[PDB]
Amino acid sequence: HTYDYDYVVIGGGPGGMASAKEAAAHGARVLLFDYVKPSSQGTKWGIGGTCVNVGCVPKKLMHYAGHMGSIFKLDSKAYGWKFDNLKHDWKKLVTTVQSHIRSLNFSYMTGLRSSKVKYINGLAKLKDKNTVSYYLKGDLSKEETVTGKYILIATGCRPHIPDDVEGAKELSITSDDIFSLKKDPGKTLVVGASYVALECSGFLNSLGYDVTVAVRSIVLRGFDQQCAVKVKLYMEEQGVMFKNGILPKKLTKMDDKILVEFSDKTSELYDTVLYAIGRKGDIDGLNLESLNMNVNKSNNKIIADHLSCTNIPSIFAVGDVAENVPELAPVAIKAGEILARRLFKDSDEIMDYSYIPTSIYTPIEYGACGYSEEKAYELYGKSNVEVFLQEFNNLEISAVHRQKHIRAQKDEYDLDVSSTCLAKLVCLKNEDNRVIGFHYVGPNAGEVTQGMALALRLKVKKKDFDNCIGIHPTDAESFMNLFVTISSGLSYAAKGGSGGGKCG
Amino acid sequence: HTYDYDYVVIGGGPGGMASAKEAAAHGARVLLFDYVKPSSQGTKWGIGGTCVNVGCVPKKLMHYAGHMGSIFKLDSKAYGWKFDNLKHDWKKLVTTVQSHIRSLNFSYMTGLRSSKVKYINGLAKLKDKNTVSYYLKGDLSKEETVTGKYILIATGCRPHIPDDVEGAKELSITSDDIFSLKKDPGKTLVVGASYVALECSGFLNSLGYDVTVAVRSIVLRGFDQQCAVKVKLYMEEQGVMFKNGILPKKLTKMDDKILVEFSDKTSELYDTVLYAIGRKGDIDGLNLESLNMNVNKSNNKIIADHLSCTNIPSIFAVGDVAENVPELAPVAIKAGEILARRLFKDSDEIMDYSYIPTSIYTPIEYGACGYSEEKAYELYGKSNVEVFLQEFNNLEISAVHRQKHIRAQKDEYDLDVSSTCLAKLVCLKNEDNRVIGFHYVGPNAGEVTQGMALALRLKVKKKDFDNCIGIHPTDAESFMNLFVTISSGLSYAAKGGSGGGKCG
Amino acid sequence: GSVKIVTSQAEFDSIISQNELVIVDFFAEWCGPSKRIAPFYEECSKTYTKMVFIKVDVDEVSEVTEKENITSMPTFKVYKNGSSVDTLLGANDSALKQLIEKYAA
Amino acid sequence: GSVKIVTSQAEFDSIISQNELVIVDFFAEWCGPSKRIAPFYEECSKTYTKMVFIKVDVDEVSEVTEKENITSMPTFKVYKNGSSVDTLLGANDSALKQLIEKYAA
Ligand SMILES: Cc1cc2nc3c(=O)[nH]c(=O)nc-3n(C[C@H](O)[C@H](O)[C@H](O)COP(=O)(O)OP(=O)(O)OC[C@H]3O[C@@H](n4cnc5c(N)ncnc54)[C@H](O)[C@@H]3O)c2cc1C
Ligand SMILES: Cc1cc2nc3c(=O)[nH]c(=O)nc-3n(C[C@H](O)[C@H](O)[C@H](O)COP(=O)(O)OP(=O)(O)OC[C@H]3O[C@@H](n4cnc5c(N)ncnc54)[C@H](O)[C@@H]3O)c2cc1C
Repeated sequence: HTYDYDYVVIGGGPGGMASAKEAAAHGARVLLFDYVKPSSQGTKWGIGGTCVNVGCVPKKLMHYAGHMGSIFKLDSKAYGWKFDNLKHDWKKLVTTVQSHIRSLNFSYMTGLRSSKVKYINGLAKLKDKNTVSYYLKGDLSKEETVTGKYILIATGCRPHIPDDVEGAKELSITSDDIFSLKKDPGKTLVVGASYVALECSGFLNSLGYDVTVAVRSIVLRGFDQQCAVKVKLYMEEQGVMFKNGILPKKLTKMDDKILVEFSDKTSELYDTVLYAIGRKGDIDGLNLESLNMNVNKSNNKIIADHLSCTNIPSIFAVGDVAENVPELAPVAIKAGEILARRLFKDSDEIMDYSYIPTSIYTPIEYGACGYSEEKAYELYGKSNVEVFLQEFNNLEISAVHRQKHIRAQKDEYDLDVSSTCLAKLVCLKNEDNRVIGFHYVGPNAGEVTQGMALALRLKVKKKDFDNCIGIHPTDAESFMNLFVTISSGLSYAAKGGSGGGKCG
Repeated sequence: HTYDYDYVVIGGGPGGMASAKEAAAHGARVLLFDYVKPSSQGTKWGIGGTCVNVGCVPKKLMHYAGHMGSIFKLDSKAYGWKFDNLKHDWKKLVTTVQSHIRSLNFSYMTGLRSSKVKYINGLAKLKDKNTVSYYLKGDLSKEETVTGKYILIATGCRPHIPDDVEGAKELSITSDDIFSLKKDPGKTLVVGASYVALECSGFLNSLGYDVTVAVRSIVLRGFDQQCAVKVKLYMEEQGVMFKNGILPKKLTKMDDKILVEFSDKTSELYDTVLYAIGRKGDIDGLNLESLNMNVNKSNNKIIADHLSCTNIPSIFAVGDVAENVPELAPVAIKAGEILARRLFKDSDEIMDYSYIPTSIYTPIEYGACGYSEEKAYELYGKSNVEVFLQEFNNLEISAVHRQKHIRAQKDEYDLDVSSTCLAKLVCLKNEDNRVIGFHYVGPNAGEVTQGMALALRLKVKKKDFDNCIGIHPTDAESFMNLFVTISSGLSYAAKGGSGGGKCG
Repeated sequence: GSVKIVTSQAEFDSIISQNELVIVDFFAEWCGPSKRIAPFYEECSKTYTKMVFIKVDVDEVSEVTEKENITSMPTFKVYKNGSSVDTLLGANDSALKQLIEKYAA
Repeated sequence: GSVKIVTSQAEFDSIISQNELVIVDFFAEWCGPSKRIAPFYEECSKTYTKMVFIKVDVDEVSEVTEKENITSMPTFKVYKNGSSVDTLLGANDSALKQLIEKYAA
């Protein structure tokens, strides 16, 4: 048989672009499609997928904006800085963020061109197990078609706004909208408690907005909960309010504001409602029905195996749209690359999804790698795992003696903030204390965790941490003298500081 | 034989305190002496040694002060923050820093007491191979004496001001003085190019002072020089001036200012001269002559072997005062603790000085662990080591498009700053690319390097870095896709950004 | 009556032994919380005259602290003829008031 | 004469082929340096009339850029009857002026 291309890929995000460029560098003739269907509110953007335009990159940028603000308001006076009339301009932040996104759009495009990948800005679906139909620039007037030996689906995900909430789909924004919004966010309700909800609440609050979070149940489901509470508490003590167990039941457009009726029958007025409860695979307009490709219909994700194969032998899926794969850009890149090598370089490396490091950018950050405490217990038995841990205060913040925001003040004496950091290692007693879980809450968690994720990958034992010299004064060195265990019962609370309204 | 104590230790810094507390916890009766002989300018402080009072702790605190300032001046406007009349108050900074040091003084003292260590604030020397003479509160009226089965010398180091420079010892301050100074530092000349010189120049500059650094030959002597130049260049592009190859020859007191005659015969007026050329072991008033204990007289450091033994079988040395041991607090702690266990717990662990991580806190930080590129060549052969490396820009700073300070502007078009970061791995070709050197220049270097030092300790190979998933968007992840080598000749320069007066 | 600053172990010992009922406030000048409750403690020295009110700077009067086993600030200890009988920790005014009436209302 | 914005590949092709001597300024709205030199380039369109001055937004007119091999901004290319003969990169006014007099003084 003969085809127009050796590799046609649907989606120009981290995974699609990475797989295309690897495939090309091994001789494959490659075609890639990317098209951005507008969001609930009509927001659109350039090439690069979720990560560059409406995810990791702009999220990190505004986190910086917010973190900066917290430094001004909480710490600067203590360190000797004086200033007048501190105000934040949202419009300027957005334009600084979009300018940068637009520069990455260009660069990702010229990179495809350098690697000899043909890119077409067109909406795509498949007509056949080796055929893809498309529509230049969204325009459904002319369907054109192309064939490929192998098809890769890498369309990723979009945010889900629930059906059972009146006015939700119509009035609320999502992560697709927040980073380019034309109006100041103002009084904002964020609905959800995933890392995306908490990260947007966080920077919006630090930026100066009144921010409320609606949490059915718990925060950061899936993640180690001691750390989750630590993050939650820190946000609370800076201003953000958590409506626990109380979700919106109805939204009504009401001039330049939105009224939200809650499941406890209360009601309140907001400038912005931001839905961030989850994301579904973007799969609907792909015509996968007409190939009988099995997909998990709750997720809306493609069921692909450990080689990125669907049940159709010539079509593959990687990244956010494949079920059971972590929604992290570097993960979609590795899988896209490994796939390309397996298809066009006779490689036999298979993608390893274990011990994938993660890092959440809340106003106090959380990085992890491996099992939570709770899960290591279930999987291995509580009597068979050691948890070494330690709360402590960051040096720089410690010296400021920050105070709780009023809303977190129990009585007029509850002033000092809680300890800022936590370091926790989860270990397998019966394997010489092999560390099978790493958790760190504190500043710069992404930076701290990377090297540690590498150590976990090398099967590091607790003794190896103890024998490594720590770098002083640093947040990370806390891991290198971590001797208080959960089983021992001894206090793991912050030693010293003006904690608890007493210097000790 | 019988003694008053099983362990008498001279010095209350990281090493002496750590060794004392371990020894105590294993049954030893322990006595510890600490006394602070005032500095060239009469500065004194509490217990804890160099680290807590006039080293790592206050240095990190003011680095924060400065870093903060750089954020206000260079980045804040870009991220949407507006303010009026930004000025820094030096007096306030100093009081916030000293309040904190004073709280750590207290806590280090109550810690000794908890561990059952008797502490005497007294000047000490040894009368005998098992006897120590001392003087309560410095007062040389009554010499009292005490005996010990084993003596530990842990007196550390003080800054050296050279003899051959007229007015130097008399007029210039050191690191003992900078963190408590009563006058604004004003126009400051820093002499030396060690990590201490560069760190003080850095924060002082960021704080807003006109700062000049005199360097005979190279900067950050003893460290990887590609990274050294990177740090130097970054400081230059923020305002600090480097008088290369030009040291002071004479200093003359002149009202509230100081005139400095330079070896090129030029001369200039400064508010402060800060000598930071090195540190000598504080050994002189110890009477070690009268035991014939061998010391390296250039260093003024005690010659101790791999077990912390001197040539006198009952006296030991650890920390800054022992020759050939890195002047890092955690290092002095580990050696102090290991010693105590060897003396009082029949342990046979010996202290490992290889692959010790270090991190320098210049306005752009540098962390490293293992061999420099230059040294790995000498030791192993240039054709036998691979250097993978990559310059790149921090995401958050990237989006600001900072501009060079005027003084670093070649022509009126030389505006964009150089690339901010560098990641470099030094590897042994003939050992499956075992990484024997780690170097990272950029923000938060201490936090990045810790985990990576642990990986080096586990004998990580380059392939292990490549198989680890990176955390995005982070500075550290640049290590996990590092494929450009020195030998290949390909460009390792920052890809993209608006440097070189063109974006792309 | 009011609050005085003690500056010697002998003075602390002499004042408590001879005076029967005594409260003492162990403070640190660098201690935020200790400062936070200093005014209120001055107040109680006036109102509740059925007790002696005094202060000890834990850095200045080193010997005293290394004996009463002071490990945090502010620490309040109450005495009877010379022997400690109760001890409170923290800058919670309500707690302190609650403590003083317990032995001096 | 002055500077105009081209918004199609055919228009770019037609204008250069038929007009002989042409300089073109490939810019990006989000590009700092490109903006930095935009005024000065407007100036040269007036002074040096021995050439045609035009602009191309590299994001809008996608097809053009993916052919002239534009990989950074601002990029200046000069043409003769229809064929590129020189090409400059950067926001250095002196360089640009130096370039224009080379072919149009
Ligand atoms: C708010 C938020 C924050 C995040 N933060 C982080 C973070 O800090 N760190 C991190 O590692 N990850 C983060 N992520 C995750 C990251 O964004 C994604 O995991 C990553 O983009 C995955 O790559 P992908 O190839 O699987 O999918 P995508 O990046 O989503 O690529 C999908 C592309 O497919 C397109 N498409 C769909 N249908 C068609 C069609 N018919 N034709 C053509 N194109 C089509 C889409 O428009 C899109 O461009 C974040 C995500 C969100 C939403
Ligand atoms: C400016 C500066 C910045 C630094 N920054 C860092 C950093 O960021 N990170 C890091 O890991 N390290 C840093 N260091 C190094 C670190 O401070 C030292 O390595 C560490 O303190 C060593 O402790 P020590 O036990 O070896 O001796 P010391 O800390 O020097 O303590 C010894 C004590 O002995 C006392 N002494 C001397 N003679 C007598 C005597 N006869 N009687 C009684 N007492 C005596 C001294 O007063 C001193 O208190 C820095 C050093 C300096 C100068």
